[PDB]
Amino acid sequence: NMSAVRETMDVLLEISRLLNTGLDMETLSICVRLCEQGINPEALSSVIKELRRASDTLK
Amino acid sequence: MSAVRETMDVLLEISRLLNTGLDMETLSICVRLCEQGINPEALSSVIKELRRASDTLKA
Amino acid sequence: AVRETMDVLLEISRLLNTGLDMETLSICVRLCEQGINPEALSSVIKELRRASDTLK
Amino acid sequence: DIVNLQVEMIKQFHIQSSEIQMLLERYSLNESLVSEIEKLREENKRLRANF
Amino acid sequence: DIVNLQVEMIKQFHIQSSEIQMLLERYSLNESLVSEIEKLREENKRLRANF
Amino acid sequence: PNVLLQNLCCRILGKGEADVAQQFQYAVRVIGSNFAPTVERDEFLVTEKIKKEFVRQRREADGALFSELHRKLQSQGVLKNRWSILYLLLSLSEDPRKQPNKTSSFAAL
Amino acid sequence: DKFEKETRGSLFGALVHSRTNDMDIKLDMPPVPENADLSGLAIKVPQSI
Repeated sequence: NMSAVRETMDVLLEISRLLNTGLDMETLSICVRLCEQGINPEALSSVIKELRRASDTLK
Repeated sequence: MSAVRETMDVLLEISRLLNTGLDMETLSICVRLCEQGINPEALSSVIKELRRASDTLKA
Repeated sequence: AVRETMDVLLEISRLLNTGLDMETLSICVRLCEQGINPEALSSVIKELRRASDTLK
Repeated sequence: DIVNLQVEMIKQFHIQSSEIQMLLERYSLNESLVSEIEKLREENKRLRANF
Repeated sequence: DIVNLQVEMIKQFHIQSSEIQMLLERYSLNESLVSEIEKLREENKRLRANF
Repeated sequence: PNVLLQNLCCRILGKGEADVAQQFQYAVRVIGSNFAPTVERDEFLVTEKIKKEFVRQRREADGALFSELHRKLQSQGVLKNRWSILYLLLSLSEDPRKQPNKTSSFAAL
Repeated sequence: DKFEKETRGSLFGALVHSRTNDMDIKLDMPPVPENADLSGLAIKVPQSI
């Protein structure tokens, strides 16, 4: 089971990297868990962009 | 009473095919409001918020 | 100038089957000459006509 | 479509501002309530005459 | 999309009023205190109906 | 109309006979706003959009069927509000496709 | 006994305020009313007893 989830992650992780992402592996894991738990794809995409932007203004 | 019932029955035929997914009783109310003048766009919007509100509540 | 124009505009409205009053068009010339965006001018009046309908 | 956004937005602000003020004018004190506080002070003075 | 936009505009304003409405009830006046002025009044009338 | 919209709220939620007051208050607000619908009256124009929608979910047999139902509908009663009902249904259509997510955990966020 | 008790409450008419059988009451008039600061003092007429 442990092996299977790793491979599921592993493939998605490869795709995220090709497309270029700023998310790490930990965050990416969280997103999937949200996907499974419902949550239309546009709301998730938006909350991310606003949070990414606010972090740059702060730092 | 005869005339009214016969449009509704024809009206319920369309609703089940077109995939409205509303109930019989509720549709009669939608039609009475139209004949008294309502905007269609507003009316669908209200239906939608009420619909989503019911599903979440039950679970 | 305002009146002369109002009569020609009154002719046009009648063709479109759109009711506007004599008065509305004359006020419109006053607003234009002060500067009004075309969208704005139309929007205030469109709503004002619907308000009149509901009201009575 | 943009016309709709332009008319409607203004309407929502006007309605919403009407409600809030109407809530504020009622809650800040009705005259009726104040008068009982005045009565209670008059009552308190007569009570202090019984002692 | 424009219709989805409208559902969000109107619904947000409705939320705002509910939040504002309660906050305004609590700190603009105490219902608790006013009930207590009326009570004291009543206690004092009853005191005077016992002489 | 107050009664009709309140009964509308109670019926859809399947319960709440004075607990749907909040939802009601919203509905009274939305309806009290105004719209300008793209396509206003005229029976031909709405029937044409409904047929395209039928083809798109791959329900051809239904598109052909509906058209007879439309002529029938007319014959049974004639309104000036006919179009508003047909446009109302149109907007309120549902797609068969996809799951409509969970609501059994989507409630919580 | 009715006549004696009635007199006694008012202390031979030396009270107008409250009835007491205590002999420990302080004889004092009240502070000026709040309705007597908006218009000045006004004598109460004992109407409708």
